[PDB]
Amino acid sequence: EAPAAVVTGAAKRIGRAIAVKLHQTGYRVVIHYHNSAEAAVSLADELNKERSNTAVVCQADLTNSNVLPASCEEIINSCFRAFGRCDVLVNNASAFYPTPLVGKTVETQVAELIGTNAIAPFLLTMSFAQRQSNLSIVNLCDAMVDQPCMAFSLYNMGKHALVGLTQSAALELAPYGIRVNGVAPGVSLLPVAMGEEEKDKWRRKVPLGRREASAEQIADAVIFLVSGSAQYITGSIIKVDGGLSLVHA
Amino acid sequence: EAPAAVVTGAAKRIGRAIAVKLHQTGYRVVIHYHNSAEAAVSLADELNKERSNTAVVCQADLTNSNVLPASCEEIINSCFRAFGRCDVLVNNASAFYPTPLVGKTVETQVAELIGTNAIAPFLLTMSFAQRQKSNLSIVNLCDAMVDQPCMAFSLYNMGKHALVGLTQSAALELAPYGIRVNGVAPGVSLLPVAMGEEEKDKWRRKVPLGRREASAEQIADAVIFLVSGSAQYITGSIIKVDGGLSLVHA
Amino acid sequence: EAPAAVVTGAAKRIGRAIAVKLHQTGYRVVIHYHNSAEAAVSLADELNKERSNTAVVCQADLTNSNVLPASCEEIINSCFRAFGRCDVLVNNASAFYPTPLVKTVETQVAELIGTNAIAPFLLTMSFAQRQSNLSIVNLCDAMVDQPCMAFSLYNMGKHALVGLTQSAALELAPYGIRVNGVAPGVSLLPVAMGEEEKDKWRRKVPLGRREASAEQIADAVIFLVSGSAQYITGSIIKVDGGLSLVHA
Amino acid sequence: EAPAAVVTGAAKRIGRAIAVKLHQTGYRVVIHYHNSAEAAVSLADELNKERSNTAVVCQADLTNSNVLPASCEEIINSCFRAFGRCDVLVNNASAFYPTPLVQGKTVETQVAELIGTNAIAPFLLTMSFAQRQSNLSIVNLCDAMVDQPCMAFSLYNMGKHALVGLTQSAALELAPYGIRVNGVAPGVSLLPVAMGEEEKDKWRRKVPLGRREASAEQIADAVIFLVSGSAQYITGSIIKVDGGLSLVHA
Ligand SMILES: NC(=O)C1=CN([C@@H]2O[C@H](COP(=O)(O)OP(=O)(O)OC[C@H]3O[C@@H](n4cnc5c(N)ncnc54)[C@H](OP(=O)(O)O)[C@@H]3O)[C@@H](O)[C@H]2O)C=CC1
Ligand SMILES: NC(=O)C1=CN([C@@H]2O[C@H](COP(=O)(O)OP(=O)(O)OC[C@H]3O[C@@H](n4cnc5c(N)ncnc54)[C@H](OP(=O)(O)O)[C@@H]3O)[C@@H](O)[C@H]2O)C=CC1
Ligand SMILES: NC(=O)C1=CN([C@@H]2O[C@H](COP(=O)(O)OP(=O)(O)OC[C@H]3O[C@@H](n4cnc5c(N)ncnc54)[C@H](OP(=O)(O)O)[C@@H]3O)[C@@H](O)[C@H]2O)C=CC1
Ligand SMILES: NC(=O)C1=CN([C@@H]2O[C@H](COP(=O)(O)OP(=O)(O)OC[C@H]3O[C@@H](n4cnc5c(N)ncnc54)[C@H](OP(=O)(O)O)[C@@H]3O)[C@@H](O)[C@H]2O)C=CC1
Ligand SMILES: COc1ccc2c(c1)N1C(=NC(N)=NC1(C)C)N2
Ligand SMILES: COc1ccc2c(c1)N1C(=NC(N)=NC1(C)C)N2
Ligand SMILES: COc1ccc2c(c1)N1C(=NC(N)=NC1(C)C)N2
Repeated sequence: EAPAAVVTGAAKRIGRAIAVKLHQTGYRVVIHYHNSAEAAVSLADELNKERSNTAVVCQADLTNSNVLPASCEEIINSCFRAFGRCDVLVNNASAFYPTPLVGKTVETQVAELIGTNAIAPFLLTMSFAQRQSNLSIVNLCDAMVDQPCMAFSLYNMGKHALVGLTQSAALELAPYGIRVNGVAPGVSLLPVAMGEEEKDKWRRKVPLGRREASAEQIADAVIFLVSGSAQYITGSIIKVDGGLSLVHA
Repeated sequence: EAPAAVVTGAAKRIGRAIAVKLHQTGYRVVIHYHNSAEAAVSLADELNKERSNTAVVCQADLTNSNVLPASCEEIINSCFRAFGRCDVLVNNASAFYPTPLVGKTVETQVAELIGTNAIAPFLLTMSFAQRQKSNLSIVNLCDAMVDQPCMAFSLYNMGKHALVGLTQSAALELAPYGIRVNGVAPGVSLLPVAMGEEEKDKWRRKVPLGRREASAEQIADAVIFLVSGSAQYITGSIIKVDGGLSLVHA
Repeated sequence: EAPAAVVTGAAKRIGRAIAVKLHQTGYRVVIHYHNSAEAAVSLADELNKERSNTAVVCQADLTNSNVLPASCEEIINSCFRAFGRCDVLVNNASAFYPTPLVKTVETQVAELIGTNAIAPFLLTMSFAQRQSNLSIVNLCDAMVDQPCMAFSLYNMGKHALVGLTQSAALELAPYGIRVNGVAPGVSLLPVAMGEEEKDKWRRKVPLGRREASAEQIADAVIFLVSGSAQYITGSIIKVDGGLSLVHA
Repeated sequence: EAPAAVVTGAAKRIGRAIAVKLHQTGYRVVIHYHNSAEAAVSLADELNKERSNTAVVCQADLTNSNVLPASCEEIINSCFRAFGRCDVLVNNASAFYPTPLVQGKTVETQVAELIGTNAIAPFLLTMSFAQRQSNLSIVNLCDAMVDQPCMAFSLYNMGKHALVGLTQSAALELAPYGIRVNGVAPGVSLLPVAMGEEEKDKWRRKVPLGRREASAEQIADAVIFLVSGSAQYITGSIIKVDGGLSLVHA
């Protein structure tokens, strides 16, 4: 049988490109989504049209709460229900917005930003490992976490925690043959709600080509990490940032 | 008048040594505690014998919940109510125990390890900065071994990495207000008193510099430096106080 | 027609695996050697038999000296001469031995800083000067921050190479030249070291209690040079099976 | 008696500030210099006038060459000759200039000066200080911006990265001897004498904490901390003193 992968937040943008690319490599895919039901189901349709019965969707809020462990278990369970196995987990879903230190409550900001970026990854990792060829997890990190955006403390804390998870799970799961690695974009597909001038400000900072990464360029590093060419790599985070993190103020 | 500092988890061990050294330096202190009321009050009584009206206690759970923000606001408020100002915040309180990937529920483990080590620090930092109305700083107790973690301590390790991110993010964001934000990262310091000496020795033997753990006071010394006038240009820095432990390969 | 790569210290071990894998991916290659002529020629023969006139050999000492500049120019030149282009430079060659704080010291600097850092820097200069998917790959070390006792100079050289990786990535990005690193933990162990000492290292590795093969190291090199890494520069990929995550 | 320190490149700027602060703390000092003979002697004159027979000068080129080991040995010997002991080594001297990759001095000279002053001389001086052997320590002057370097400064960047490696490797290997090895990493401190005010202000405006460069004294304060008994458990640590500069994205 073909191996199977879960990609969180896979209806759009980078998560979609990862799902597409995994599928093109031979994987059956679980397309996790939160709000993007139309685009989720649309992507599965496209993949299934190419090879029947190779894509399912699975809906879940990855906000932190007392029921997040059950939702994460359910995402993994979905892969086993549809495909009888789960070889690859891609932790891609992410909330991203400012939380200044000085209309959501602070408790909601914490639950969303830390839940999606860190807690849900951890719980999905636990469920993935409990339910267990070439098994591996890839976490979508952030190349700029040590030169953060102003007023993004909770997002930055989340992505730092995700680095911690990447290392800790790599150490602990290596005895089970499960590798755990990260891919750290710099600027890739820029937000929908961002203006053109602000987009171009960011592009101009990238040494390699003065432009953002394509979604596909990020996916390429994910593909490498899950491949048979990365069988001795665990606990590594690959920056895919065109040099951006090298540039001083 | 005299500056004031809040120290979380200050009843015992490292937090205690930090509160004492701040007080000896001339600070009035809030001693935050969770369970150790008797130790907290004993310390407050000792410090107040040294100088009257210079130390208060403040009880709070720092586990993540819907009431954590209000708790953190109250902790900061307690310093203002007692001393009329809050110059220094030391994020010291920390939960620490294994959370294997493969008798608390997992959601409890999350709330306690991420709440104490990361979220409560964030919410304390927010309340600290919001309430500012000379030499303001925050010091976060980090962990020098976070890139070489103990097996099965993922949630602990996640919380302490998050604390690094908070240190950096808040240093950048609070710099325009003149508030510095730094960390101190112990390697092996005070081990649990009930841990067998033969187990304590396994750790001590790994430390290059003197084959011994840091005392609480040695950790406090770095905190004192960071809050001092000798560190007025330092922000976003994390000082390892680890006797070279983090340099030793497997 | 086909792209061309220089690999330093390519006659044996990791550099040979890198050369072969590059060849099999369809590069023409320059096999650089210092002492290992026989091995270099043997490799070139094996490759040429596969695809005619696609591998050449190049001698140079990479010890630092007043002639290192010219040596490095020569290595790059020989690629332009054999193949009319030079698409990839792999800085693999390297010296390794203890230099206790408590060979003259200056020979040790020239070997340990020269081969590990200064020659990569001079080769990088000649590579860029003489300029598609152009990239440079430097062989770093995953254990730089938890170093072996009494290996100061070696560790200095490998830290310098990290610095070169970053600095050259920034400076050459304008020319579309990518600059990246691959950092082995324990791979092929030194021929010299005890078999008992070897197993002591194997046992520390989380992923499989074993060293990386040379080919696993090359696999990462191949990724970085490929079209699949066209946005990657200034990145160092550890290939260490988790070794650097293990505490004392 | 009083302890003694060697400070390299101590005639002016940050190195003088370190030698001055060490002297005020009660150290005897060797003022190493290369070209700045007048300024070095002037400083030793000031310090001797404060306390007689507490300061000497010592000339040496720290460019790499076959005699650099002897020059480094002689620097350390000068301290023992003058004061009968050597307790602290501060590796401060540094060459700094562009070395573009795509393109005065021959490249071989650039390598000698930039790698020699920033890394090889620190290594040889460390070797001599340890071999020649309380509170012994070495403090290396590093650079907070080594991971976000200036364009066209490969060789300088290489040398400062090697100096981090030295700090770590030496801390590990010398810990059994009770010698601590740490670093201080400025971001922008005293700007070059040659830089125009306009360009200086461009750098100043990037610093979060105050939009100004560090004073030489602020850099010295962190050095003083690392050598002090307040840092007795610290080895292998590099303290950034950069007002948050390294946290600022492009
Ligand atoms: N794009 C870039 O430049 C950079 C991206 N990255 C990282 O790469 C990854 C992919 O980036 P990108 O595609 O831009 O990400 P997006 O910002 O587009 O978010 C990805 C998906 O996350 C899902 N998500 C958000 N909140 C929740 C929630 N509460 N519960 C469940 N799912 C949720 C959304 O699902 P739905 O739409 O179904 O609601 C969304 O489509 C992320 O981890 C990001 O942090 C890092 C650095 C730079
Ligand atoms: N000791 C060491 O070797 C090392 C320590 N560190 C860090 O240094 C700091 C101090 O270390 P140490 O003194 O050993 O810490 P402890 O493990 O002794 O914990 C300090 C205090 O944290 C408080 N705390 C625990 N859980 C909670 C909670 N849910 N709510 C509120 N407070 C809570 C406790 O207060 P109470 O007693 O009142 O309940 C406790 O006394 C910590 O941040 C730790 O992670 C880092 C690396 C190593
Ligand atoms: N193997 C491992 O476990 C690890 C490897 N690495 C790095 O990986 C790379 C490859 O490692 P490995 O294959 O073990 O390396 P080796 O130690 O086998 O050296 C590789 C080649 O370097 C060449 N070389 C040595 N000194 C000189 C010199 N003065 N002038 C010119 N060439 C010279 C030699 O070529 P010749 O034979 O022609 O004389 C030699 O075959 C190195 O950069 C190394 O530091 C890093 C960490 C661990
Ligand atoms: N100032 C800043 O903004 C920053 C400084 N730093 C580091 O802090 C330290 C102090 O900086 P700063 O005071 O500006 O340093 P300077 O640039 O002023 O140089 C210090 C001394 O280095 C000596 N020196 C230079 N070349 C040689 C050589 N070949 N042999 C021997 N000595 C030599 C010179 O001594 P002489 O005059 O006697 O010839 C000079 O006075 C340095 O290590 C530097 O790299 C790091 C980042 C920023
Ligand atoms: C300012 O450019 C960035 C910079 C960093 C980014 C980022 C965008 N993203 C990040 N995560 C998520 N989830 N979405 C977006 C908003 C696209 N990280
Ligand atoms: C195994 O020795 C360590 C190693 C790391 C430690 C640690 C103890 N501690 C940590 N945090 C907290 N809160 N308490 C204790 C148990 C003292 N980190
Ligand atoms: C441009 O600001 C910097 C930034 C980094 C600097 C630096 C100056 N210096 C450095 N080293 C030496 N030796 N002198 C000077 C030129 C003052 N590092």
